[PDB]
Amino acid sequence: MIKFIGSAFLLETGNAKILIDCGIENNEIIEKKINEIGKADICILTHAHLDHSGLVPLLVKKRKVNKIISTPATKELCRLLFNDFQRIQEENNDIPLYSYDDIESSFEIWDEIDDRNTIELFDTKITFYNNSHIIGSVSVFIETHNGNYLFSGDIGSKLQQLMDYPPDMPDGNVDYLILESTYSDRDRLLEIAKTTCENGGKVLIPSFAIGRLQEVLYTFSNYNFNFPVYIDSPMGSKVTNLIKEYNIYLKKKLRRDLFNNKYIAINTSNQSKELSNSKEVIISASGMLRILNHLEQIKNTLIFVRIEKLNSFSAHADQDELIDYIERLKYTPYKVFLVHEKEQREILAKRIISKKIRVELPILIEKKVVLNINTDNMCNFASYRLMPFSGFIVEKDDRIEINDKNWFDMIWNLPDMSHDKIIENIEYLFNIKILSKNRIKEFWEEFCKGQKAAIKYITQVHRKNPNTGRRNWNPPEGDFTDNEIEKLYETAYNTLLSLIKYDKNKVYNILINFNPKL
Amino acid sequence: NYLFMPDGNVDYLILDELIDYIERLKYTPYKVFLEILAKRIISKKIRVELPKVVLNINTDNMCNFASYRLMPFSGFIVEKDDRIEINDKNWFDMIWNEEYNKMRSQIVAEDFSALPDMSHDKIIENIEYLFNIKILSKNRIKEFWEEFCKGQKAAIKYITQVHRKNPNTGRRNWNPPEGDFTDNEIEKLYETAYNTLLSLIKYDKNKVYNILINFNPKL
Amino acid sequence: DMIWNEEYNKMRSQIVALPDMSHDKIIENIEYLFNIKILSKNRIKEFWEEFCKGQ
Amino acid sequence: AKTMKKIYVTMKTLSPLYTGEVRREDKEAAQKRVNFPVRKTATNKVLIPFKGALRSALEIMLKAKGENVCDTGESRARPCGRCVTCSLFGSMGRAGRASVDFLISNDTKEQIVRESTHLRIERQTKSASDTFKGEEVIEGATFTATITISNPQEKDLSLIQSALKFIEENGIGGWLNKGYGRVSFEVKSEDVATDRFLK
Amino acid sequence: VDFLISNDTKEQIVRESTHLRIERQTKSASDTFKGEEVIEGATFTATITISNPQEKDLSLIQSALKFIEENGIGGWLNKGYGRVSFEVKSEDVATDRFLK
Amino acid sequence: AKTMKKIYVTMKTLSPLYTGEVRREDKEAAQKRVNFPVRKTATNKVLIPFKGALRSALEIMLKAKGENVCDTGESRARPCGRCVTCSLFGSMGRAGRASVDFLISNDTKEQIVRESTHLRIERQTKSASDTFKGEEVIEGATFTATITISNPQEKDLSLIQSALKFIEENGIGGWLNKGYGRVSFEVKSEDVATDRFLK
Amino acid sequence: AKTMKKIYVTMKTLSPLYTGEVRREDKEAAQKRVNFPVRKTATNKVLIPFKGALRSALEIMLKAKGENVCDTGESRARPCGRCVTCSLFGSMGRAGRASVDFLISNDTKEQIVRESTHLRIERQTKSASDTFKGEEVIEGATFTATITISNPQEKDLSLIQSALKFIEENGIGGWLNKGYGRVSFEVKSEDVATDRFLK
Ligand SMILES: [Zn+2]
Ligand SMILES: [Zn+2]
Ligand SMILES: [Zn+2]
Ligand SMILES: [Zn+2]
Ligand SMILES: [Zn+2]
Repeated sequence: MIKFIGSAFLLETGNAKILIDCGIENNEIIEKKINEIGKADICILTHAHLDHSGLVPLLVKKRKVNKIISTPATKELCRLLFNDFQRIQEENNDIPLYSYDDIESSFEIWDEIDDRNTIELFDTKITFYNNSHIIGSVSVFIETHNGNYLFSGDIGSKLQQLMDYPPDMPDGNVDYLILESTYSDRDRLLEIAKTTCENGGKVLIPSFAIGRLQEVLYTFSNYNFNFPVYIDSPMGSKVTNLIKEYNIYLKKKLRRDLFNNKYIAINTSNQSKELSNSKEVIISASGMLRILNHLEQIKNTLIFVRIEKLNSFSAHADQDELIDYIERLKYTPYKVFLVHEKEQREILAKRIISKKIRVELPILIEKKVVLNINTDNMCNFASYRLMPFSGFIVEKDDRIEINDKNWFDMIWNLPDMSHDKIIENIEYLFNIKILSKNRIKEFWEEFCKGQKAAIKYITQVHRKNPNTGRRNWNPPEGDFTDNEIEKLYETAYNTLLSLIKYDKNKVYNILINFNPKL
Repeated sequence: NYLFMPDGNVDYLILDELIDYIERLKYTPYKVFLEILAKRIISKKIRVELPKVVLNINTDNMCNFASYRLMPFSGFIVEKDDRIEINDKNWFDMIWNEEYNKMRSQIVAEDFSALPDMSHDKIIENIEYLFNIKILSKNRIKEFWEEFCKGQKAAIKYITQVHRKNPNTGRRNWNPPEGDFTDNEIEKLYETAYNTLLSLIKYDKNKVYNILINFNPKL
Repeated sequence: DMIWNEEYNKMRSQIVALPDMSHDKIIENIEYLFNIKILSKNRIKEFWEEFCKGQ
Repeated sequence: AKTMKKIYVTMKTLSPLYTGEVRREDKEAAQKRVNFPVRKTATNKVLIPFKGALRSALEIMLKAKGENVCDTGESRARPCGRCVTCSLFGSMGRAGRASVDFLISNDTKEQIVRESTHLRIERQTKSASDTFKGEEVIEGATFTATITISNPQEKDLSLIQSALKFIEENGIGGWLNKGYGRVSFEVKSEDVATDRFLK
Repeated sequence: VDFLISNDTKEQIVRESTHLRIERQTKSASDTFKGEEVIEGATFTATITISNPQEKDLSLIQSALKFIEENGIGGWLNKGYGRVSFEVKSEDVATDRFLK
Repeated sequence: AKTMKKIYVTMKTLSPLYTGEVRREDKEAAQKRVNFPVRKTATNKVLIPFKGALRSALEIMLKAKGENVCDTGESRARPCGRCVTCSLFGSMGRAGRASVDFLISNDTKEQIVRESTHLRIERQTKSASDTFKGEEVIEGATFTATITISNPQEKDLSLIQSALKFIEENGIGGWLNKGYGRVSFEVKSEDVATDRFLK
Repeated sequence: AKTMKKIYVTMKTLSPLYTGEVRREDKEAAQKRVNFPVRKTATNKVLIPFKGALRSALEIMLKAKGENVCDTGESRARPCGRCVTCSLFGSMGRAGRASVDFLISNDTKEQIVRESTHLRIERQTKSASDTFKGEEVIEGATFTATITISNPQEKDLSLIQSALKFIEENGIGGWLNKGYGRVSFEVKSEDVATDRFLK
């Protein structure tokens, strides 16, 4: 079933091929993988760090993937990383793997589903859960008729101050797991950066732009550092704005001025050089490899995440968190596929075998359907043996089963608004042309992705921009005054937010009366 | 692997000392085939069972409801050659529409239950001319005799169906004539076929049968 | 269809004017609208399939 | 009959390409979303007819040359059998030696099939008086077909290639008047033995 | 040689179809017709039972199947219909297998 | 039926051009980057519909002349089948003689297509109210299209040239009233045989 | 209509003209050299938007006179479709009869576009706080546009000429409050037939 190209895991569901990751670790070796990948119906990008994504435009370039399913924030972070990495490939002028055309074609077939949302593709039910590595980190649960498989993804850590600390897990039965064993000193940083700028000297914090600089920023923000803070990072400022956009996919504590306003975004290279000539915290660089000038005046407290190494800011899991992630699944898995250096996999596999779970370091379990109702009383109508039956589709984790009324009787042994008020408000805002058919259609596409995607979308369409008072709705059609127009916009915000709470059938029944195609 | 303590891997076991024996196996059993003891075994994170291919072809909406999850569905079980399948109302509506179209196909008009005149010689001459230029063909003569044996009304209906010049396309359902002809002769030959078939509609059955064996001997 | 709706509505919860126009007129009107192509064969066929699913 | 001519054609798509869904069930499933579906397979590959296009190309060109070629395109036209296109593509009485496969796509739907918005504009108002939605095949999409000719003659490959150049001039299927269907063909021809499978 | 019985049923594999006949000067549909047709990917099962077998019979049947893969099965083979693939599972049995 | 008319049309863009993206997937994948995408190929070359522009032009001039032409651009309007635009560009019973190719750019989208800031400015405060982004074809870009007339009459070439002069005067593509889409045309006619591919 | 109106508009620059560059690639290529490049045609000419200076001019004058006209400069403000500004330049469902060309320069970049330097000066120290290097259009430069009115009415030239006089009073393009964009206009208007190309 599961072929192990690399990170690259292919799952042959007999009916379709579901590749999960296609990452980047010569060219002919990468081509061996792409040639072996074969035609994949789906690529599920667990997260975007160019080690679980990256060789995905190639799969779009050589036409091997029909559709790419991810988190929305994973999609936009993948966009930033693909463009930046193609820019780098031209810095060392290395015959590029893919083109910009392949990047733009990669989002042509992209699809976004958020979390706790089961998408049925080719007889496989796919669901996403959070694992607290980066913004759209996802552990993938594919239930197929030959078993349920869970690709942990880079399960995060208790150190994460931006995400939850208990990565979420399928509430059903996990047959096979493919965990990964890459394997609070922060206050110290908040000490010494407070010391050094008190010493009058500057502070340097070299950190990666994707899912590392913002945790170094968050700590420097929830805490008070009267001295000034700056970000001299080129993708780094854009991914910080990506945090401020996709804050709804973060921790529940941070659902609602993220990072306060302490960070000053260093927009230009001229500002970079003049900042390096300043006297008065600068977050920059990638592994201390803009950064070169800062290095000179930080050499003239240089912390690593006055030489200093602080390990508190780490994102990957620790043996104990991986063990606790498997020990929190409802059923113990049949086999842990411990992927991704040798020594870490060996020590984790001993502890796992000590915890009495099987590991292979790279059983015909068929999810049958049970009839459980009489078929003796059948009839021939039009060349078919048919019987009308009244029952229930029970979805036990071992097997789907169909039952009668006897079984059901024996087992029996966000702002809120009324449905009529929601109907009235959507009708009134549709007549004054705030809510339009394009708006209702775009809402339905975001609500198909999840509740939190639609919450972000209406938060984007209702945010009044502080620079220019533009709310991003459609203006009302009539002779209304300014406070009345603002009350109408508030009404639209609360109405669509209250509709987010309902189930998809109710939302479709309400909206197919305004846009007869959404 | 089925065990009914073997140190080797045991995928399936068929059974508080029970709990101790189960935890005492190396690795853990995937399923154990065992009431309250089964649910206690569930509490040790181990699955239990407590003891034609079936295909649920259906849409999905799931209400968690009780501890067991469900999906309300009154429907249909269809037994087939090697599979049993489950379908909804729309399948039965589709087979009902197809069957009901098959029903009215039958008992149409008056089966087996206002015409020009021309001599018998004229009728043989016109059918003999339109046989050899491929208008009144053998299939045409066959379906003539089939619509005639169900009555004169069905034969008038079929002849008005073939001769009907469709105003959208300008195409009658006759077989086009073979040979060099202009358009006016083509419509005049079609009108000749019209008048000849509608005039033999008035004749009796043994005066038709004997006029269509020498063109269709398998009438 | 009445009993099916009865059972489906019943079970789902367990878990939780036409204008009167005469037949001859109808024939004349669909004749006239078919001649002037408002009621076309595709329109009559689609209306027939939607009538087969219910009123 | 001991030899057989295999003509492997690869059609690269250079303009958009509309071919039409022939299947009433697939149309009715797809006409709730798009008004002009593309002819696709159940294995989700694009199907284009090929025998009728080559036949029509050869009858138009050979009628223009003055050769004795019957027009089979007229309504209820019966092929004579004493033609040259009647030998390649069949008649009432003799099957065609050139069995012509469908142009099936190398890629699938959602990789070459795209879903498009077409328009109709008022002339005195310059406003969108009507809108429909079609399905189109992208450019650079590769299709493969094989023409197997059972009793080959010398003129068959030249006639097929000629007809292919007529398709590269005119179009392969669908809306050839508004620009759709302009394609290119690459031909690989080989003369196999009929007893090549018998071991 | 048994018949090629499909694994599925008409409502899953047989699709009605619209065929055309186009005038070569007008490019207008001069004629059309509707024919049922079996889809692509439909699976058919047959059994060939050879009594008193010789050595070459497997090679002969497999070569004939490769010829049918090349040329097609059924009707309308010239316009592209009938192109299939065959998978062969052969097995030698003894004629007294049914006797208990 | 024996000869055929080629009008090779080479169009040079003289003011920035915008034909909109029609593909739903291409428009949706670009909406975070451009609000108005330009109609392009999968080979990244600009696609312009041409048959509709020529037909609309000839209907407008021939209606203003007084000759009997149908106004097809009204909603669901059946073409009459007896006018010369019905002869050239088709009716519901007979296809058009003039198969009009798309206007395909000679260069790639990286060389000829640029992003742009379009504004809406308030009239009292004289300030930026709405900002949006479009893709535009630059001036100097070269497009090619071949118009093939199957049964060429005497006046069809002159009708196409008058429609091209009307398209030069009015514009092609979208945003025509803002100055977009003003082009120049270089027609190169050629009377080819229909049987020229026959070897 | 049977006739159309051609208004050939010639603009001479009396004060330096800045209209801002719109293309992202041209702006980003210009950043090292200048900070404010002029809108440039890719065949090295200068393009100034016209519709928007005629529409805005007519909206302020018609709103001051009291005619029932709408404001198209407010945020996403839908044009009504009933005023003479909506009839001339366009509504949201009916296009504008006056297709207004861009203001194509009659000379090149090298002749009329100059690269310059402006300052922000302290009010106390009287020194340059900021320097910034833009590029505007020299005075005496000649620009050419053509307004084509499809269905002309009686008061069509008068409204365009009033809008032109308002443009000479207030300016066209950018930096109008600083002194830029003061222009002159010469109109050569004519009535053509819509069928003037039909030969
Ligand atoms: Zn990661
Ligand atoms: Zn990893
Ligand atoms: Zn013939
Ligand atoms: Zn007409
Ligand atoms: Zn207005």
